[PDB]
Order: sequence, then C-alpha cells, then structure tokens
Amino acid sequence: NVQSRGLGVAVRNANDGISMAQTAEGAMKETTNILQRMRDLSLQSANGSNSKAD
Amino acid sequence: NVQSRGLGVAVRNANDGISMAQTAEGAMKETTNILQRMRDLSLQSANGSNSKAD
Repeated sequence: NVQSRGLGVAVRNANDGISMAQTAEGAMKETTNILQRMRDLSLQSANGSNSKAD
Repeated sequence: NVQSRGLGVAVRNANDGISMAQTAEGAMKETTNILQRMRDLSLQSANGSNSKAD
C-alpha cells in the first residue's frame, strides 16, 4: 500500500519534471529561431555592396 | 463450584482484555493512516519542481 501510493505520486512528480522540461523546450525554439535570424542577416550585412548606413 | 464460577469471571476477564486490544487497534489504523499520508506528500514535496512557497 505504501509502494502503491508512492508510485501514484511518483508518476505525478515525473509529470512535473516532464512539464518543466518541455516548457524550457518551448523557450528553446524562440531562442533558436532568433539566433537563426541574426546569422542570416549577418551574412546579408557582410556583403560589400551596402554602405555604412545600411 | 469454585472453579465453575472462577471460569465464568475468567471469560469476562479475557473479553475485557480483548476489548482494550481492539480499542488500541482502532487508533492503530488511524495512526498509520496519517503516517501514509505524511509519507506520500513528502514524496510529492521532494521534487525540484515546486518552489519554496509550495
């Protein structure tokens, strides 16, 4: 009975861990997409055609 | 006759001993009922998921 109840809260605890992991993974994509945008536009700026104002 | 009456109060005697045995047992099941509740929520609070306020 102790083990059965302990497992009942154990799956709850791992559900909390899986929820925290995916919520950090949600902010993971927002960061990765922003980083990709900087890299893409850095190549755009690296071209010598545009002037300093651009 | 002495033995017969002595046994008669002896059945009453051991029945009283039985009665206090079950009264203690009645508080026994409730005592372990709280202890199981303590242990289960201690498992719940052992995660890093909850903060200090929880």
